[PDB]
Amino acid sequence: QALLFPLCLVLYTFSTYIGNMMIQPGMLAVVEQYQAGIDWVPTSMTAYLAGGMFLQWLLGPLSDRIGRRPVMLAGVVWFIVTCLAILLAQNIEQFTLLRFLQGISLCFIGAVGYAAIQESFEEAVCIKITALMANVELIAPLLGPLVGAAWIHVLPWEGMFVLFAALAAISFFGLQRAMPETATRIGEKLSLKELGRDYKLVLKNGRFVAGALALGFVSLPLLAWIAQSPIIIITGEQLSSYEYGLLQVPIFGALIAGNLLLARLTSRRTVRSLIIMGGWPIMIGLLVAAAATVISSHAYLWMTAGLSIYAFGIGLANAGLVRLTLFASDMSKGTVSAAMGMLQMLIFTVGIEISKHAWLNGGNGLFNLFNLVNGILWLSLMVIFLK
Ligand SMILES: C[C@H](CCC(=O)O)[C@H]1CC[C@H]2[C@@H]3CC[C@@H]4C[C@H](O)CC[C@]4(C)[C@H]3C[C@H](O)[C@]12C
Ligand SMILES: [Pr+3]
Repeated sequence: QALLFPLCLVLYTFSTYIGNMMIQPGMLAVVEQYQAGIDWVPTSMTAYLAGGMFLQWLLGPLSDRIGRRPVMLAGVVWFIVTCLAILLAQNIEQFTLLRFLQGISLCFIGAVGYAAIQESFEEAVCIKITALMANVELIAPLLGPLVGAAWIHVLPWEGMFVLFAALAAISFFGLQRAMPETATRIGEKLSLKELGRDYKLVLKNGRFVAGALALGFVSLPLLAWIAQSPIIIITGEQLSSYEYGLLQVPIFGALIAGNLLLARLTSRRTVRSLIIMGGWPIMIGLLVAAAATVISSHAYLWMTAGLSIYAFGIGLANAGLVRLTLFASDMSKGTVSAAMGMLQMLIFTVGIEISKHAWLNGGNGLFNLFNLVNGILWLSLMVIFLK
């Protein structure tokens, strides 16, 4: 009867992902209008990222302290505002500022949004909702740059920011009068000292952190492409919106097929085995991605095909290693998730930044090498983590 409330959060999750996944393809348009350089294409994703790990930590224990409903809305409100208040910045120096504050609307999905379902809805109820909100994080980056390439053709870029402010409103007016709250730390002290100390505790966990990083490092060459897959292909390799949007699928359609097997071979194998099971393709992915652009700088096909191996493997291994890293520290779910959030993004954010220049002054070589760097890193934190 009240299954309309999860779907509203489902929608809010949907919008925030495409809000980044339809934007990176049509960032060129926005660069060739605001005028700075194609080096500011990925640096969209980057400031969108670096917002998420601002109050990531503080929003969880915060949505606890003063209700879940008014903080969640301060986020849905905070999204639609900067979804239309960025259309009136018009310069690239402060497009960042409004892109960045659109990235803080990311803490709200997990640290309070996800937490509202873990509080109210019960186990088997929560399962199908999370099985849903894991496909949102899979379909909205899969098909988002495909609508984001059929949107810049029939309309301008601006049509997106209206469509998101509106879809976040279809959810927001569905949450205006249909959002019950379950925060139990009402009327509690402004205890800020306790967080840093207790996050430092999970920070002390040389099995968890080294395992939290290795989640970052592994899933980065995935995000470093997404942020640069436009100006790698459109301007870099000089291909159209149908040809570049064609290369998004062999990658993604390989990640989906690695999340097909995972949930199927979750049974016949151990979690411990799956990470090493899905690790060989990842190793062979970034092995052959950059073992392509060796002498042949511009055989993007074999790079994208190499990011189809690597991508299949992220479906399986990376997803497994999530849990074990949660349970690598026998501590609170809220503190660990936030701690591995704020660690994965710092790998993502500043990982791309280096990943950017990796592409400039080197081209395609250096970039893919500063990919296999990360497969090396993750692997090098697997010889630690299991054996
Ligand atoms: C739980 C956070 C939400 C907090 C945040 O905004 O970062 C989300 C955001 C990004 C998510 C990850 C994206 C990459 C991965 C894709 C895999 O095929 C399935 C597991 C992974 C590892 C995901 C697991 C998890 O669902 C994450 C870490
Ligand atoms: Pr505590």
